[PDB]
Amino acid sequence: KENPMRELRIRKLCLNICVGESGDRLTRAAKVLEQLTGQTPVFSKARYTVRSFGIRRNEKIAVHCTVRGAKAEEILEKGLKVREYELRKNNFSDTGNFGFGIQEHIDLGIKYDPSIGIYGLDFYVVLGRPGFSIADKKRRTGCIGAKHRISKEEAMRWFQQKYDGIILPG
Amino acid sequence: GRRPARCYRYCKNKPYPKSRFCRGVPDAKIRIFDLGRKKAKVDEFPLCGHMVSDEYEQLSSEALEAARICANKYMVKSCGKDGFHIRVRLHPFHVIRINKMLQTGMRGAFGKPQGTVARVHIGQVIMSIRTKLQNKEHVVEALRRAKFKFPGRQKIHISKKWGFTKFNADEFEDMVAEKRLIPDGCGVKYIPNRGPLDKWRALHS
Amino acid sequence: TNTKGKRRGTRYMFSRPFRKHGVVPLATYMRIYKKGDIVDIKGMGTVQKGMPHKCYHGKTGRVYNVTQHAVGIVVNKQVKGKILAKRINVRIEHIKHSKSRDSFLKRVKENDQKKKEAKEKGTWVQLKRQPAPPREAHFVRTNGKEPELLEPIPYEFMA
Amino acid sequence: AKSKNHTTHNQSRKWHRNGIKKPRSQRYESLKGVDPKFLRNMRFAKKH
Amino acid sequence: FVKVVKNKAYFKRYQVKFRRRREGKTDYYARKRLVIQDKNKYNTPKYRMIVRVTNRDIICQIAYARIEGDMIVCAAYAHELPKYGVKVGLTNYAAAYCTGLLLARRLLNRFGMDKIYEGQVEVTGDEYNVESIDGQPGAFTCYLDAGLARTTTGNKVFGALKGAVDGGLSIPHSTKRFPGYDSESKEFNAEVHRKHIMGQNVADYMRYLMEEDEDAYKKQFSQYIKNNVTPDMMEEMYKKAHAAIRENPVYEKKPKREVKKKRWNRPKMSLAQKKDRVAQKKASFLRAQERAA
RNA sequence: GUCUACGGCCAUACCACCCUGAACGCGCCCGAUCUCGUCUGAUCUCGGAAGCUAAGCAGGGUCGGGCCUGGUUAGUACUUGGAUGGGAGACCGCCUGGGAAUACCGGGUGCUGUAGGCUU
RNA sequence: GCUCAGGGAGGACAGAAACCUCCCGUGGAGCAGAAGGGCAAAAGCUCGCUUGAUCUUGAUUUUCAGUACGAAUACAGACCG
RNA sequence: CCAGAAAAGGUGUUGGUUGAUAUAGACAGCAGGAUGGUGGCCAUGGAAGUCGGAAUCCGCUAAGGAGUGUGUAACAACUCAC
RNA sequence: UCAACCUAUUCUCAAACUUUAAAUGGGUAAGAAGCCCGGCUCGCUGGUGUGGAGCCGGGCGUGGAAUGCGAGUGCCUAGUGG
Ligand SMILES: [Mg+2]
Ligand SMILES: [Mg+2]
Ligand SMILES: [Mg+2]
Ligand SMILES: [Mg+2]
Ligand SMILES: [Mg+2]
Ligand SMILES: [Mg+2]
Ligand SMILES: [Mg+2]
Ligand SMILES: [Mg+2]
Ligand SMILES: [Mg+2]
Ligand SMILES: [Mg+2]
Ligand SMILES: [Mg+2]
Ligand SMILES: [Mg+2]
Repeated sequence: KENPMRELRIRKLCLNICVGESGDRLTRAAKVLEQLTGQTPVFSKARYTVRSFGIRRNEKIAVHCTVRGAKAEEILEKGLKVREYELRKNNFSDTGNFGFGIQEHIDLGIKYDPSIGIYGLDFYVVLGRPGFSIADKKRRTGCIGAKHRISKEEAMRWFQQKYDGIILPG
Repeated sequence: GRRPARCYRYCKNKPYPKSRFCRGVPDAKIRIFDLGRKKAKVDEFPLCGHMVSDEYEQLSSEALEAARICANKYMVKSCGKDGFHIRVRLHPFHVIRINKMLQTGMRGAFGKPQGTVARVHIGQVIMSIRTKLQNKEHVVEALRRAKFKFPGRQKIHISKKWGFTKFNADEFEDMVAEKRLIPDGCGVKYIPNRGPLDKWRALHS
Repeated sequence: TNTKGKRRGTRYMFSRPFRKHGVVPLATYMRIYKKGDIVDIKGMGTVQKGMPHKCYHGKTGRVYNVTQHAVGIVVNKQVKGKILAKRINVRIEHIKHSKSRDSFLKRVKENDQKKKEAKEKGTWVQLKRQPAPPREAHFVRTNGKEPELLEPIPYEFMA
Repeated sequence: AKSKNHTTHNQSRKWHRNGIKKPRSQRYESLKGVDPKFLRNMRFAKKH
Repeated sequence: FVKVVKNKAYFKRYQVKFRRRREGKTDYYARKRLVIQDKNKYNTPKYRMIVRVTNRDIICQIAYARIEGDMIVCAAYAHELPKYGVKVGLTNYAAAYCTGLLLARRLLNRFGMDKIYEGQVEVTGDEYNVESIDGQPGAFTCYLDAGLARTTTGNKVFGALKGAVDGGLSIPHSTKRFPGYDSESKEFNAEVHRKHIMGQNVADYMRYLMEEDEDAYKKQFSQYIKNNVTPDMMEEMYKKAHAAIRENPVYEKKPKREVKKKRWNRPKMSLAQKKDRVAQKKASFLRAQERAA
């Protein structure tokens, strides 16, 4: 037995594609992950100018989105079924969050278009627990408290218990 | 070309250090301050002798290094190569200025930085030598030879402290047996009765 | 020669004291000032509006005018030969009451009360504050023991 | 032909010869600088 | 490794906020601009109508500030609405209107100005402002305190505001953020505001749920079913509540039951106890070590 | 005994970890039809009550860090005034008054105003 | 309405440094410039609406002779945001 | 004030501190021993204690250093510690 | 291993560093122009003859630390500005 207000549920599944150039391929990848998620994404602009990567300040270089709820669980399950339900334990952060990347987006189950091409994505799961809203509520903000945090071990036990995935070492 | 130290000998000015305002200071003559086997524990050298100054004067960095080498040469002759620890307890921070003429005169008289000079008080320790307790006369003799490199009057005082620590030499080994003091090299660590007692039980483990 | 800036030489004078930077406490904004109140000046760097000048920091004056955010006070500023009773507009958070009048007010209330009292009672009481007199005669009781003998220590050089 | 710049040497002696006297405060100080809406109210209260 | 950020020098140089800013409850920027009476007013009180929406009720107070604290003159809560006829639904917009009307008429009963300054007897939802009349004692004027509520349109804060204004308090406002003000064309129809004051969005949602999916209706509204509130009697129940509030708005205090003096929390440990604890801990450690030897 | 709402002074209140919370509260929580606002009802806004003290919060603990208040450091450092004092000087001693700060060692760990509960 | 500098742990290409997420973060950032002060639900950043950078008589401060100009401080009468 | 002097020294002389050793007979002084393993090992061209690098103990002893100096190509010779 | 790094310590500093923080010093107060009542006026402020301010009227002397001393005020003005 344990208090049911500590059931580890996902808070968000956030996705991005950092294409590193504006215009054609960026709007193309925006159409890609909008076709994936089902909601209009947003454009992340480049902070500082570096000549080594060919990006300048205030240049739109990435497309990201955050998904909540049942469709976040669906997109996570298809990303894990292309990653064969296996993760390295390097993917698990200190705060219990984890994430991975797919190298080409046809693999999730969307159909290829030669005008589009392929695009790789980063998926990142921020986990949670019923009660994390006090860290970002407006009126009476508090810190989360020490026994209510999610650790690396407690996150990977959640993964290998709920999705029946395997955590290969290294 | 360096002026005599009788010019730059009294504590005449407010302390004017190497900083964001005095740029282009030439580096100090002395840069080495500890000598001998400075990798020694507190346990193996109990004895400590101090060259203590007795006039409020200004010592130069070159005089500090000259007296340093003067003590080091005599104690590597006498106490062996690897049997003492010299520490120079004055770092030169007050920099000194020089008005050079070439015919402008005293118009716009503010000096370029020339050197660095330590400012010393009544009773400040200039050098301190830590060695074994039977090499007492060699401490006295080495610091007496090193006196002649400084201006003014300096005296010699063998302290009641155990080496380079702030604790008294008779009760030192009693406190290290009673574990209020922990050896950590040339110094010692003082353990109060105020921590969390996980540290207490890790000491008493 | 020195600059004639309005805030020259006030590096440590209008700065907030250690670990009490930040939002001004609101009792400062809630205190009410009548006219004729003796009031101290202490400028403050958190609000630049209505700053008293550096000649007046620590001077004490008297309110003659109260506006909706500021008070006008008459302070004595000493210039070279003469003392000018000059009037300045200070915003309300650079200013605070003085207890130097309040001690006299407590004393005048107390001695007028004990003048009302003990008048029909026949007695005559002291009202003027006499200064601290010399100590009158008194017996020092050495309860038993000898007084301890003190004598100077021999010199030892400790450094 | 230099000549010295600034001095405040004999000045305190010069001041205290005639004395630094405080400004002679007198009963019924004036009303210049008072809030003029308050002063309109005061003048009508004196009028009526 | 990493430099320890929260070190002892950090805790020496650290400066706390105010207590209510650390606890997050108050906003000292708006509080400073809100409560400070002008200095020529010379200790005239300046009143706030404080509205705070909690998860289960609605606090409506009025207050003027002093140097030792805020004096609450009159309070009116949402949980005392079953005294007047709203049995259930104590945190919606209509309950906000009711507790604003209650705070208003309760203060006017305290100040003896009930028959004077009737205000909106029947509701309209339109703009209203209590204009003070000559000869009689003037209107009570207080300014809204919303706190940390992000005041967009349709805020229950402004529902309690409309309740106090219709009860008869001269509060300065405007009909920009009552519900009904469409943002696209920038005008205010009062009938949408009357629907929100009479809870018709709640009744429409109730009819929506009982039309489309009944077990979700029991999941959403269950205490309405237990207090058998149907959508048709909703606005008539709120009109009865308004009539009863404007009839008798006094607050009678609950009598103080005499305590039995039982402490529910562990008291503060003393010096001899805690130094005895560490003596016992040292003794127990050394005996466990020597018998583990 | 204690909480809420508004607070005053703003660490004796903070920070890290642990134990316990009856009652009413305060919350977490369940949702998006309307008001409102987002890529996303996560936040803000709105409609509620199935579950829960897990977290916030409250109380307490830590030979706790900090902070506050003392003792020591020390009548030491510094210092007003004085000498046809000493010293080649640098500087130092005396007379008359004032008088500190670390390191080190103790104690303390929020008080409290207005309104309203709870402890039938 | 948000929080900054910096740092840790993660995440396809991606790295010392492109983008996403969490956590720490009393200012170690930023506020046009020189420095000093001041500032965290802001004075900083991002938005929305604007023109109090407007019309007008006195008082005062600053340098000061207790005169100007400059700059500034509370007011007061409008018209406004 | 102010009209001239320092570091450094002195077995001139006067005080003061601290530590030794001495009726188990000290410090001078005058006299007698100052020896064996052993000319110890590396090393040097030759280094016998006596230029140099580390060692640096025993026997016999009342006592004698694997040596304080003068020396010797190097021993011899002298001298000291004791 | 040797470096950087991190955690406890340690040696020495600052006119343009600072948590602390003196001595000397700088304002104000130490009453009759002050208290304590009563009543009017207001176009200012106002839940509230609210708040404040201005007025009138009356009563209070033990002149409210020491010390010392007659004060206040207005013209005209030389010399000085190494
Ligand atoms: Mg020469
Ligand atoms: Mg000089
Ligand atoms: Mg000349
Ligand atoms: Mg001249
Ligand atoms: Mg606000
Ligand atoms: Mg929600
Ligand atoms: Mg909880
Ligand atoms: Mg709990
Ligand atoms: Mg502690
Ligand atoms: Mg309370
Ligand atoms: Mg019972
Ligand atoms: Mg703001």
